[PDB]
Formats: sequence, structure tokens, C-alpha cells
Amino acid sequence: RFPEALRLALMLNDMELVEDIFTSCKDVVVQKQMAFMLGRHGVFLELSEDVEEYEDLTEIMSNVQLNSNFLALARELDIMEPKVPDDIYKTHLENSARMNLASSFVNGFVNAAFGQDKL
Amino acid sequence: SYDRAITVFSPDGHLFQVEYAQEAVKKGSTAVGVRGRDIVVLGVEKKSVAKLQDERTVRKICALDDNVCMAFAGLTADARIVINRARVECQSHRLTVEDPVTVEYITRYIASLKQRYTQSNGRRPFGISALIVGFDFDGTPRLYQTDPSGTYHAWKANAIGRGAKSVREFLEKNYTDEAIETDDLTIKLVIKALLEVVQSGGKNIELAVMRRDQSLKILNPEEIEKYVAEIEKEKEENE
Amino acid sequence: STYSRQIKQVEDDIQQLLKKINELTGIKESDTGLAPPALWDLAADKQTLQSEQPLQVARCTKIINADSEDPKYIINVKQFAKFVVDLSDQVAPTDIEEGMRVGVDRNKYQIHIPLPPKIDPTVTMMQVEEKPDVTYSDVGGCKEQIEKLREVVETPLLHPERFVNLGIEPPKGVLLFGPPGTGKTLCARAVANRTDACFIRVIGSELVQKYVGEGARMVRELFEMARTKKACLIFFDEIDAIGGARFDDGAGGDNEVQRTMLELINQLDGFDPRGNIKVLMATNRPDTLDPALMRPGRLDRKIEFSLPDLEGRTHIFKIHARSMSVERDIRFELLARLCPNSTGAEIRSVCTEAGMFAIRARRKIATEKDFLEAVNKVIKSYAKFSATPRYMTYN
Amino acid sequence: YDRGVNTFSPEGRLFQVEYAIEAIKLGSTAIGIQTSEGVCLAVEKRITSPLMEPSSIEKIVEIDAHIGCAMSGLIADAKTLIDKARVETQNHWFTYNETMTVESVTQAVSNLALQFGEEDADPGAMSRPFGVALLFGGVDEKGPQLFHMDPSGTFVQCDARAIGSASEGAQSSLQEVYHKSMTLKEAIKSSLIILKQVMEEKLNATNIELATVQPGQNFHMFTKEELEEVIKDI
Ligand SMILES: Nc1ncnc2c1ncn2[C@@H]1O[C@H](COP(=O)(O)OP(=O)(O)OP(=O)(O)O)[C@@H](O)[C@H]1O
Ligand SMILES: [Mg+2]
Repeated sequence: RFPEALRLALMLNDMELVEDIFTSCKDVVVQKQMAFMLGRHGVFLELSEDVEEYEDLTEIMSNVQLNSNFLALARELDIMEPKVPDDIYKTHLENSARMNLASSFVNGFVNAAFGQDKL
Repeated sequence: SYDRAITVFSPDGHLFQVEYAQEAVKKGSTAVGVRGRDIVVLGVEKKSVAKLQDERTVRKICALDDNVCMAFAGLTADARIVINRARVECQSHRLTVEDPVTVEYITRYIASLKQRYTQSNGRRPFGISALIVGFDFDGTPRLYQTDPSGTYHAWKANAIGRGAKSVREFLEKNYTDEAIETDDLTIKLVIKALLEVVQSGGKNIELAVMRRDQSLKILNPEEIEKYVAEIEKEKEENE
Repeated sequence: STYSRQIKQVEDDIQQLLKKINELTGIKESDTGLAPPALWDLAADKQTLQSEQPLQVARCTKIINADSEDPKYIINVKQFAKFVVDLSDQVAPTDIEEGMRVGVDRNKYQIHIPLPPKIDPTVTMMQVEEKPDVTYSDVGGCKEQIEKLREVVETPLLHPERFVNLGIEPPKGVLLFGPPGTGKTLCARAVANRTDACFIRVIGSELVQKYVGEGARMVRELFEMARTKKACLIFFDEIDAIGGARFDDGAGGDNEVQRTMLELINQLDGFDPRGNIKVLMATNRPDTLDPALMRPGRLDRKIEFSLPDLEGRTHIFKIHARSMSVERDIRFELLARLCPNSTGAEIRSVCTEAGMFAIRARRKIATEKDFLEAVNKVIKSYAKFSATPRYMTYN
Repeated sequence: YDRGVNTFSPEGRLFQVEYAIEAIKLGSTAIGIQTSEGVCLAVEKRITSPLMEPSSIEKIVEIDAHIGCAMSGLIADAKTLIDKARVETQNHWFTYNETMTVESVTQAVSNLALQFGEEDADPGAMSRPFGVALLFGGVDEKGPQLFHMDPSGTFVQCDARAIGSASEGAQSSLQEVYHKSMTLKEAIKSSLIILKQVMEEKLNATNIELATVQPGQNFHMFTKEELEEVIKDI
């Protein structure tokens, strides 16, 4: 049960055990899923070029495809439209340097990792 | 003359008067018809059998002709009119064609009359469904069912009335070629189907058979009791 | 079982510890409305009790000599009395107007603070504070109806800039009508869930009151408190309770309800502008509504929630059977074909009864046969009690 | 209720006519196809019990030796229209020694629709529209011809028309699969394919009716063996 073993070793922060678990498995797909888990956890491994499917495994562990996957999700979840801080403030329902700085922070937070903004 | 459209289309697309007539049928006594090999059997649940009631007069199985007889379920008075009209037309067809009517012909006339009463001004639909059994001129047994709407179908075995659904479910399971090998087995199947709904037993079963080249024969209560005894005996050996 | 003795020992220790903690901290009373002691600012409470004097609520009646430097204000202190007072030094003269509620002191009754207008608590509770759990994704077969409803009740509030630029005045009223179970209140709940402005739900039966003129008073106060917001939505569910057409039957047949309906009509489109209120009414008997209520400017859009077609019924079946543990080959198109004129409620009941048939047989997955039996039980067997055939004559 | 049978809605609809049109959607699906090689009519029997005899469910009817009809909806209502079609035909033959046009038969049947009323009507006049939809298919001087009739009396020639419960999906499939120059065998196969995907039950040679009216040949109801021959493919 390689994926849960890798999770358990990550709970142990035993880098040697992470490497041993990753290179012990012979299944390429299981190694890809484990690479996804490692990339999410922020743990990276320097695989050997002799290891089969080194390229895609390294790309998965480096989260280089994270941006494209996130954008594909957002396109599927039809939320690609940028949001102005006014749509969050909703001042039309309410019966400065600091204000502008706060609004820039809101614009950054709301549209984080989307790549598009109206502002 | 009263000219009012009693039967009109509901906005849903239904003829509500026809459905109410079918409900009146569903409030009637269970009548079961089984088409065997050389016999056709009609068994009607007698509802409640009062000891002061002249059982001859209250009969839900009536012979339309020498080769055709039907058992109804629904409003008795409407059924009497339908039976009388069918008998008159049977005699007219015998006069014209010089041949006894086929089961299809009398069934079609009854259904057409019912449909006419579901589409005529001032007339409510007949509140009876009929099970018409008989033999054609070639000796083929035939069983047909007509409903207040005016649609008729041929059935190997069928049931109408309050217990129609359960009896039809039972007949779908026990109507086989083996079960209709002999006349006795066919009558036993009819009695079993009636016993699925009849509570007391053979006392509330009026059974009448018709054999090829023979007239309708009403089974006496002792015969039905003997058949029920046979079924009860056969029940034990299957346990 | 080996740990049971230690389990009970530590559990009793925990209970004793919790009681001991509650001994020092608080958590008691709760019948006299006492907050937990962690929120007790007792010094500030004493300072408020001393410095902050109580103020009796009165109503200003007339301002004498408003032009000069000595304006006298006639106030009507509720059931107490009537006085001629002057404003306190901390209130601007232009902040008090005739007919508005004020708050005055108990010694000289000088006006100390202008107050919001009085609103009936029953009217106040009519505004929605918890949005429903229904989105527009839960309404199937009503694409055009939902679009027409949204472009009146949601789009002008969300993006008003698209309307002011072209000199466009969007409709300010929508009447959802259709047979029962077709989704009028479902769409209203979806609107209330998606809306950001103040949403007020009014049931017509709530506008029926014991006394004469009280229903009109509730309508007036409802539109008064709806006008205290920049944008507002009022939902009138079952408007046929009070929206019936005016008639004269010799006696006083429905005179008071007709007066309530007339007050609602006057608020919708009368001498005074309505405001930014966008009303919304749902009824299964639109034929009974008054012609003046069914008029543009009061009910500008009339969205019909007719029974779903084949595609709409299939969409509703997909919506309600989404979380079902159905089989792999459920022919939902066939099921939609098997119930020609059926409301969405009947489709939901068909899904629920198919699940119930599967549960009764102790099965964790509902087959297509279960859905067929559900259609037979709901669409066919229950068709005697169907509200559809009678109610499409009314719509 | 308060409304009469001959009442107009504010939208200009005859109320009882629309309500009878709604009755067809509860009927069984029928599909008619007209091709240069002939007219193919198909219908689903919709057997509700193994005990019911399929042969008694007659939903495709010989109007005349060159004309057949497939009915959907209230089958009992269709009997009067069928009888009037079969009596009106052979009356044209009686007076003119020729078979009627399919269009003429459909028009004569259409004239029966809307002949209902409450007051100022004959004792034999009907009280409600015929809650049935008819598909006439025949061969005449204009070759093969298929006409669709609905309870409003509006009859119209159709290249390929599907009526009944699955009229929408079957019509969409017919539009997808119909081309003007195709054989009668292709028409039969396509109609059977469309029926098979819309039946509640499983398609076999017992729960469907197939008939063909070809030029030269007469109206022909497909037997069980002929049905199994074409069903064995799909
Ligand atoms: N178009 C629809 N799509 C999905 N579900 C629907 C639809 N219409 C009705 N339903 C379901 O049926 C239920 C019927 O309740 P609903 O509040 O929508 O009825 P209504 O139209 O307001 O009826 P009434 O006129 O009796 O007040 C809904 O709660 C919902 O679950
Ligand atoms: Mg509602």
C-alpha cells in the first residue's frame, strides 16, 4: 500500500524513508500519485535518470503543471471572470491611501492564481 | 332532449368520467376468466352471500348466446343493459349472417357501445367491465376483456373487479400449459385465483364453465366444494 | 473491557473538573437572560447607568418659530402626555422634523435624539435573515423563466450601470404563476439565496388581520421599512390570499381584504414613487387577482411556470436523482416520457418513492424497475389527488 | 364545469381540442415513413401483462387495399374514425369506380374532427373531440403518401412523422435518419431502430406492429416471421 505508506513516512519527515518508498514501488502510476502527494506536501526528491518516467515524475513533483490544472478547473467551474474589489465591498447595498492599499490587497486575494484582473 | 357533454377532456388529457367508471368497476366483485384448451371458465366472487337472497336472480355470469357468455364487474344495472343489448345484437347477427356470432364480434360491439356512451351528449359512461368467454365456429376458445372506456383485449386469463390486480398477478405466475392440460386443472386454477382474494372460501365462489359444442354450465355449490377440497388436499403434499 | 475502569475513573474526573471550572467561571442562570461572565463589563455598565440617562420615546408634532433662534417643538410622549420643549444643545435644529419619532429626557423633555420610525415587530420578522439552501441549479426546465426572473429581480441590483447608461428603467415587478408544485416558491427561494439586497418574504395569509385597517397598516409599514434600504426585494407568496379582485356582493364581502390589496397597489404604483423596491409575487390562482394588481407598473413581468416539457422533466429527474444511488442504466428520458403532464414535485416524489422501494427491499441501489414502480405509484395511483388538471384552468 | 366544449381560450385555442391533443402523449409511439418504394407504418403494442394476447392489440388498421392507418392515444376513439374512413372509402369506389386518394381519405376523416357540440347539435353528434392521432399511409396517383391527422382536424402530408408518447425523440431521430431517396427496407429498419430505443419493454416480434403499402402491392401487415427477419439485425 505505497500511497498510504508514503503519507505515513511524510508524517515521520524521514527523507530517507520517503526516497526508499518512492523508489521501492514498481508501478509507474502509483509513483505518479505519490509524486502528486509529495508535490502537494512541498517535499521534493532528486530522482535518478535511470528511473523510468523521470521527466513526468519530476514535473509532477515540481508542480509545474499546477497553474494549467488550476486554470482548467476554473474554466470548468466558469469563474474565470475577474472580480473587482467593488463586487466584494458591495457598497451599493450600504444604506484615501489606506483605502486604495486595502483595495489592492482585496484584488490580489480574490483573484489569486487566476492570471486575469480588470484592475 | 338533454344534450350536455358529460364526458369531456380534462386539461391533463384524460376523460375523467371514464376513469370514474373504471373506479366503479374497481369497486365491483372479482370476476376471473380463464381460457383453457377445450374449456373456458368464469368464476365470480359472490361478495356477501346472505341466506335470504335468491341466488338465482343475482348472477354476474350471463350467457349472451349459446356459444358466448360474459361475467361483469361494476354497476349491476348498467351491466344488465349491456347484456340485453349484446343479446339483441347476437340474435340480429345470427339472423343476418346465418352463423353464431364470434367472440370477437360481440366483444367489439360491446366495446363500441361503451365508447359511444363515452362520447355522446347527455350520457355517462357504462360503469361495468366485462369478461366475455366463448368458442368460435372453428372450436377455438376465446376470452376477451372490455373496460368502460371501450378498449378490449384478448387474454389467456384475466380478472376484473376489486381484487383484479392480485388475481392477475397470481394468474401471470400460475397460468401455464401444464395448468390447463385438463378441464379439472383449468377449473382448479380459476378457483385458486379466486381464493387468492375470497376470504371465506368456496361459499363465495360462483363458477360457470363452457365446453366446446356445449352450453354454459353453472357449477353447483357441492362441485365447487369438492374442487376446493381437492386444492386443499394438494396444498398439503406440496408442503 | 480492560480499560473500562480507567475509562470511568477519568470520565468522572472530567465531569468533576467541568463542574469545578463552571464554579469559578460562570455558566448559570440563563432564565433571566444573563450572558456568560466573560462578557461582563461591569465598570462600563455602571458608567453607562450613571452617565447615559434613559430617554422616553415621543413623537414631534409641530415646530413653532423654526426660522428664529428659539424654535419650540410640540412632542407627544406616547401614552404619557404632550409637551412643548426645545432641542438639546447637542442636536442640530435641522436634524428634527415634524412627525418623526424623537427621544427626550425625563426632566425637561428636551429632544435628545431623533429615532427610527416605529415598525411592527411582525413586519420586521418578515425580512429574510437566513437565505434558503436552493440555488438556480436546483430548478430544471425553467431556463427562460429563470432568465426572465433574474433579469428583473437580480440583474438590476447586481449591475445597475448597464441600465442607467442607456436611460433604461428595468421592470420592478414579477408575478410567478402556474399549477401547484411547478416551482414558483422554489424559484423565489433561489432568488433569496442568490440575492444580496434585503429580501422580505410576505405570505398573503399573514396580511389578514383581526381589526379593520390593520392589514393596510402592515402593508404600509412593510413598504416603509423596505424604503429604508438602498435596494430591496419583497416576496408575496400566495398573493391570492389578499390580491383577489374587488367585488360588491351587497354585504361587506371581503371589504377589508380589498382595502389591504388597494393599499398594496397604492404602494406599488401611486402618487408617491415606490422606490428601489422590486416586488415578487407567486400564486397558483392568477385568474382571481385584481386587474389593477395584474397591471404593468405593479406586476410588469408575468412569468408562467407551466408544467415541464419532456426535456424539462428529464432535467428535473436528473436534478432530483443526482445524489441517488441509482443503477447504471436508468432511462430517465423514458421516465420523463411516462409522466406527460407532471409537476416537478411529482418527479421529486417519484425519485423518493423509487428510493423507498429500493430501501424496503433491503437494497442499497435503486434499479430502473424501482423507478417504474415509483411512477406507477405516484403519477398513476395518486392521480386521483392530483392538483394539476383542476389548476391549469386557473393558469 | 362552467366551460362548454366549444370555448375559446384568450390565446385563441379551442380548449377541448388542446386537451384532446394532450391525450396523444399518453398513447403508444407510432412511426410512419414515406419513401419512393412505399409507406412503412410501425407502432408499439405496449403489452401490460404476459397473459394479454398481442394479436388482439390492433393499432395498424387496413383502411383499404391501398391505404392503412396507425393510431395513437385513445384507441377506442379511433374506431369511429377508422369506420368512417373505411365506409367513405368504397363509397368513392361505388360512385366513381376508383380508389380514393390518401389525401381525400384523410380530409374526410378530418371533417369528422371538430364536429362536436353541446347545444344546437344532432342527437348523434359527438360531445368531445377524438382523443386520437392518426397516421394514414397509402399509394395513389401521387405515389406513396403519408398523412398525419390530429384531434384538431388538421391533416398534413409528412415525409416521416412520429406520434405518441415518444413523438419528440422519435421525431428527432427521424429527422436525423430520414433522406428522401432511401429504400423501403431502410425505412422499416430505421423505424424499428427508433422504436426499439424508445420502448419501455424490449423489442421483439410480438410487442410491435409493422405494415407496408407499396406501389403495385397491397397493404401488408408483417407476420411474426417477417418481423423476426428484420428484428434479428436491430
Ligand atoms: N422546476 C423544478 N425543478 C426542480 N424541482 C422542482 C421544480 N418545480 C418543483 N420542484 C420540486 O417540487 C417542490 C414543489 O414546491 P414549490 O415550492 O416549488 O411549489 P409551488 O410552485 O410554490 O407550489 P404551490 O403553488 O402549491 O405553492 C419543490 O420544493 C421542488 O423540490
Ligand atoms: Mg408555493
